[PDB]
Amino acid sequence: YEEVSVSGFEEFHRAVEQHNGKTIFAYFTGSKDAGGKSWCPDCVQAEPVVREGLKHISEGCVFIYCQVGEKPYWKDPNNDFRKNLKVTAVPTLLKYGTPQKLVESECLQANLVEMLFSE
Repeated sequence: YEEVSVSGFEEFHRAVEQHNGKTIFAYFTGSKDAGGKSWCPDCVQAEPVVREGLKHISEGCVFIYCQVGEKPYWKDPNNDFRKNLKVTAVPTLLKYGTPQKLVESECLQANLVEMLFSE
């Protein structure tokens, strides 16, 4: 699998367009500041679980690690992630273009994560 790391909606949209013909999995998480501090506790706890699940991904897939921005931006009800992708909580693990998605505490359960990356 090939990983792509992006920050913000613009970069995300760009990344998906360049892989329009591949199975895409996207992980939406809070951004870390210059100091490396994360405002989303659940995101910090879930990342290692999601990445461990990557060992189960089927060949030929794409994984997009997406930092959505700072807390004030995420809280804005009009931000692009909420309005365009219907992502209303972080962390969120989504199989792009499909209904399969895991949210918040679901991202901490290895079984659920594995089942999403499997097929």
